[PDB]
Amino acid sequence: NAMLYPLLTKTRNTYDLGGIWNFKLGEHNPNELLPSDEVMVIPTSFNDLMVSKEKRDYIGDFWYEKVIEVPKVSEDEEMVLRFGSVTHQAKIYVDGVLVGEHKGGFTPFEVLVPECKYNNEKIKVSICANNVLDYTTLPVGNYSEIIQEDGSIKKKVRENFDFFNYAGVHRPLKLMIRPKNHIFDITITSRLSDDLQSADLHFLVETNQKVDEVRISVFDEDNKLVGETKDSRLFLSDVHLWEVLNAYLYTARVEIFVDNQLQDVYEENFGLREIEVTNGQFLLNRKPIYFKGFGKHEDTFINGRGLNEAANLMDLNLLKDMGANSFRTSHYPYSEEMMRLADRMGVLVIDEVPAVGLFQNNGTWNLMQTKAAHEQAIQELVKRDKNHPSVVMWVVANEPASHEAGAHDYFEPLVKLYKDLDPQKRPVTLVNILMATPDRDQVMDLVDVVCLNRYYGWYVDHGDLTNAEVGIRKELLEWQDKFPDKPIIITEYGADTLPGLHSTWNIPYTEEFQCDFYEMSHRVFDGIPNLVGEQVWNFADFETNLMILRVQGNHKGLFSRNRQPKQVVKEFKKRWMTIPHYHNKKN
Amino acid sequence: NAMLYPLLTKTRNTYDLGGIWNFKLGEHNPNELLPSDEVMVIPTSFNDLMVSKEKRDYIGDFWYEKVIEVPKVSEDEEMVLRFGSVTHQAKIYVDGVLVGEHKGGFTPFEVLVPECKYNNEKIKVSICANNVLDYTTLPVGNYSEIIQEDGSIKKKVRENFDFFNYAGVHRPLKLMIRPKNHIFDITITSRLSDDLQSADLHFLVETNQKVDEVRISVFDEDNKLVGETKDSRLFLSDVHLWEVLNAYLYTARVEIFVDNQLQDVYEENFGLREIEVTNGQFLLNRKPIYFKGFGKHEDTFINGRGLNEAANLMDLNLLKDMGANSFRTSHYPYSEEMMRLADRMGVLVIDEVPAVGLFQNNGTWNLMQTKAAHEQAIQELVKRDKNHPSVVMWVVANEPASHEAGAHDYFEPLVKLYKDLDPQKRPVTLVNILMATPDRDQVMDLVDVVCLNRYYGWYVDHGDLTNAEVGIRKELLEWQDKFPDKPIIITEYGADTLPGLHSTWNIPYTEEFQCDFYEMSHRVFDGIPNLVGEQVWNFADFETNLMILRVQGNHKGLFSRNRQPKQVVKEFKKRWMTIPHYHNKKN
Ligand SMILES: [Mg+2]
Ligand SMILES: [Mg+2]
Ligand SMILES: [Mg+2]
Ligand SMILES: [Mg+2]
Repeated sequence: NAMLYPLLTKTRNTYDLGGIWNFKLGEHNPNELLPSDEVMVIPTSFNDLMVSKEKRDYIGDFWYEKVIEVPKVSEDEEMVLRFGSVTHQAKIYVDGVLVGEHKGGFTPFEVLVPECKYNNEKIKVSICANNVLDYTTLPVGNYSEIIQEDGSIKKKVRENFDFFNYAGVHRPLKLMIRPKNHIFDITITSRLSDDLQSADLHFLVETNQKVDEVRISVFDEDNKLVGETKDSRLFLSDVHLWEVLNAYLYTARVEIFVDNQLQDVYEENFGLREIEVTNGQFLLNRKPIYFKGFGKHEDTFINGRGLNEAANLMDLNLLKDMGANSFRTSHYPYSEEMMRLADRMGVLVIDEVPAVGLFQNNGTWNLMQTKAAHEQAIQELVKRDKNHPSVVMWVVANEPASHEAGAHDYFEPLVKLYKDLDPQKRPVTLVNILMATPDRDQVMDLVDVVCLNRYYGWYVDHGDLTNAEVGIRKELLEWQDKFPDKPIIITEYGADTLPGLHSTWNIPYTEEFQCDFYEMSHRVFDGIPNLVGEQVWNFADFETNLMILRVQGNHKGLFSRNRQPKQVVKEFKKRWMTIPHYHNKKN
Repeated sequence: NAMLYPLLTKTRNTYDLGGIWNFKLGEHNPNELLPSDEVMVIPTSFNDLMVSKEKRDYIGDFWYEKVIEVPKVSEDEEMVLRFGSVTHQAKIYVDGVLVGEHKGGFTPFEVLVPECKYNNEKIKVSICANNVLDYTTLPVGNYSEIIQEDGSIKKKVRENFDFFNYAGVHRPLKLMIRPKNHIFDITITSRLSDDLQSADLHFLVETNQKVDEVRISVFDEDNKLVGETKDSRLFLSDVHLWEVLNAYLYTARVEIFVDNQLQDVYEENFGLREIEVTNGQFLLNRKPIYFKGFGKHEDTFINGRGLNEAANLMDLNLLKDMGANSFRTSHYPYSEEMMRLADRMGVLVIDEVPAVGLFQNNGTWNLMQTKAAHEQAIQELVKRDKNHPSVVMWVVANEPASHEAGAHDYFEPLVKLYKDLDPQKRPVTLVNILMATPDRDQVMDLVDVVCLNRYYGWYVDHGDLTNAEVGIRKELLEWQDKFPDKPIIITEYGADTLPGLHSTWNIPYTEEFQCDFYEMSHRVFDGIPNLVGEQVWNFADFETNLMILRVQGNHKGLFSRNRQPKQVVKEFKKRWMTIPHYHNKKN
């Protein structure tokens, strides 16, 4: 119900509630006043702000509480609390009274403030956040409890994924004043003409009550009116297409009227671009695209998984400079701010739900109770991002046990849910793990694009690039042979590389070996006609939990965690600026 | 044989053949002249001198060759080539003729030059070294051959041990002119008086032919005569004991006479000190000793496993400064130069054969064909090092599969061999692996001292010092209970630590965690009465092969490979200078 990005309009007052909140790790009664003994920032992960390991490793309920002054609310208006996200679970309280809940730490949700408080001077907002992950949540965790022999139970979450379980309120919290009779949702679809000069637009505006008129004004990038409609349909000539690294955005100003007066107004951006997957190719605007980019992470020093718009722009500027053109929201939906940035900069985005960890240590599909959370995640993501021209593909899961029995039955309705909910019917994919090699895999028949995470030379044939090349070329041909019409994209491939580590003997973990690894990989990729994309793992080093294979987090980044480059960055820029975005390898 | 250290005496002309030799990786006919296209230094490992990975990873025969001018050799003299070691196997050639052979890369051997060449102007010495390791060699390797489909055989050695397979001529090669009738061995033993003020010296001088008189002169550290005998036995008064970090060495000048004229002369050093293991204690000069020190490696940059006397003295000076008192020759006998240095500096040495890798990647003892090499290793080591007062204990194996069936039958005669060969009958031990818990192990009953390699907090309970502390304390108490009168020494304990890695959250691989790991370890150790020693792994970072657990070699060193300290070095110096060398924890 809150998939529309929060705006300041003539009918919508949007206030930011970010800043210092009273904080507590542990139990709390929302009817009681949380003291200011401990405080916390919104938005940010709380973890790296804790000095001790004990508090940084906390699992369970943790509270945010602050008294907010009530703004003027008219009779025909309603006041809601719009969360960008709360990680992972949340129960929201107003004056000690439960007013909303949400499960899933990477999707936005709104909560209605009771009308009986609109004339009060202040309201106390309490946020009960929860970072527990188990077999019912996305992402998947291994939950356990141990008795401290002190009388209390201590919770632990052994992650089923390769990234640190950062938690907290990671995205902006807004106090929204909006009309009771308001615009609920906007869907924008287009059919491009045969000459790509015209477009048949369709605006599906959802309301909660009914209005006499639904007016839509369309403006270009010069803020010039180019179209008007009251019947949810509009034809437009002299269109400017949204292009890769050359974006063009229109704005649809939607106005609803009752008795000839404005009830609510909203502005939704959109881009004109065509997507089609056919004949082992990914077509953008009817031209073959070669994906060049990164698997990423919402990860930065200090803030952790918290929003940092400066980081987004810095990352995307580096992406553009290297000659790259895309990235994947691994392994969870990123902030709306990032998606809007990608729209504005013309960066292709592979959108992904938090479906990572669907893998036992078998009998995975008798153990995974994630169906409910998986369906909601797909519902929320599509509803939130369906209008983004940057979003070009959906991901049902990252490295699930797609070789075990019951896998095909699990994913078929989920792939279908993507196809049913997305009005653009964009391609959906499943990110494949090495254990699910062509013969054993039983799910890749459901998707439109084959996405592979392969580490020949790092995990398999470690430090053995000679035999790694034989292995990767062998399997890529197997995939291409099993699905002759499906395009292939490498979504993950890389090697842990610590800055400063050097050698003349192609030694793993050194900067030179990272260069050698990618050079070999690309030699193989360029020989596969159906391979239409390469996305490295990762853009930058990121935090993980404690595992012997992890040398203080993950170091497969091309850049360090401070966005400083490694040796391999210079090499990628040469390759990526040589290969055009529109690149046909069928010739 | 070649047990005696090469000396320059009036009867023995010893020349060093170190320098630049003509070199070749591959096949060679010793009847032919090796060109100077490739050269190599003696002594050093050849590996890190190769720029390419291909030549560095070479396995098989590799040749050293040089034309050497023959010096004056009289009628009663012979000329031999004395190799400190050749790693791992060697065939020696003089003018293309096979003249000597040795197996085992860490023990000395001599080879006779044919008498028919003593009046030649020059001789051509060819060394056919070989670095192949398998199930018949010490250390144990996993050998395999793969055809490159070019018609050639590519050999590969997969090491069964955690250190790089450095190879070459690592130790000085001497050209020795000695009398045909010479002293080939000298054994020095002593019985200390009850007041430790006197000593009964016994000498066993071995010659290859008959001699009329064996005269032995003993000189103190002031080079003053304190005794002389023709009966190979001598009583000494006002003796000065060899002490920990306070060494006193006597010199035995041994002269053999034939027909009233000097036949040969040699000088052998020795120290007066007593060793006894009893009641869960290690007694040196009848006082309880607490071992503080390191497991080491013959490893430096550039030289690899090659001898560096400067490195030996630098390391031993650091050892002394930190308050340490001992080290272990893991996992192979070190250079004679190191042993003699330890004698001079009063450093305790745990002497060790290359019996590492006796563990199948169960049924280890149905696959290990190492019996012959193991017997030779023990024979060579004892014969070479028995006169060193620094040597206080022998190691029969490092981390073998001592929990599997057949282990006891394998080690029982090998432990016996140490006792039979060593005239001092020093304690022998077995370095135990973590898989062989007190219940599973079936070999520790044979040894005098229990040596344990434990990594609670690193390998088991990784980054969980809380649960690690419980685990290590639990097992240590089990060992103490199973063997109530056997002393316990921790011979390996540490955590990989890369210089520059930092955190406030006790993160593995950081310098802080290394401190935390050792702090926890010591808290446990101090509560175990039978634990009489702690030797960390490792003294310094060292090179290993390629595998995902190795971040460019092993980083468990207290010092970096360049001998620069890590954060923990300061903490160890505090502890080791508080705990005396003579420290009784029975009280
Ligand atoms: Mg910020
Ligand atoms: Mg690969
Ligand atoms: Mg331990
Ligand atoms: Mg103590």
